[PDB]
Amino acid sequence: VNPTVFFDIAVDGEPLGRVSFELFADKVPKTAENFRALSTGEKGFGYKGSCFHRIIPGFMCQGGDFTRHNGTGGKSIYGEKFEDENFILKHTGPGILSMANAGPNTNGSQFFICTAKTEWLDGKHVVFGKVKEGMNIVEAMERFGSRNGKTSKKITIADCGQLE
Amino acid sequence: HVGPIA
Repeated sequence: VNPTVFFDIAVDGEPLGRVSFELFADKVPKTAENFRALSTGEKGFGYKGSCFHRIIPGFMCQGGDFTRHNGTGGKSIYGEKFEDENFILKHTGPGILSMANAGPNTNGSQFFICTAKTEWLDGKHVVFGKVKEGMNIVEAMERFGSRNGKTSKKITIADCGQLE
Repeated sequence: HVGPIA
């Protein structure tokens, strides 16, 4: 079955809620596993404690870099980077979970949660998941974003893990 | 620097 993970969001201590996602199996057997093992924190590193450094209202919330906390660090479970899995799935609408990168073959640990249809991203970004529930917690992390993506407060992944 | 643009 297709995995389901979650994040327990906080906003500077004060907990917000939970956002769970349905990773994809048959579509992305190597990309979903990456995000799974990290959502868990399955190796002494993963998204546990990391944050959303770049949030842009109406577009997306970005996070994943547990290393430098800016948009340079992070790393997959295969050292640091890995090829573009495939581009079979497209940025159809809000909740779409997709891999953040720096061009082709640069997938680390960084990802973004779309909060609108981001079609221009298709082909450029590997889509590998979607928010299951808590898309309300996501739409609440936006009141803390900006034009450039700077967090108006401090949105944290107070916890995360796999339920199925 | 990593990240999608608007």
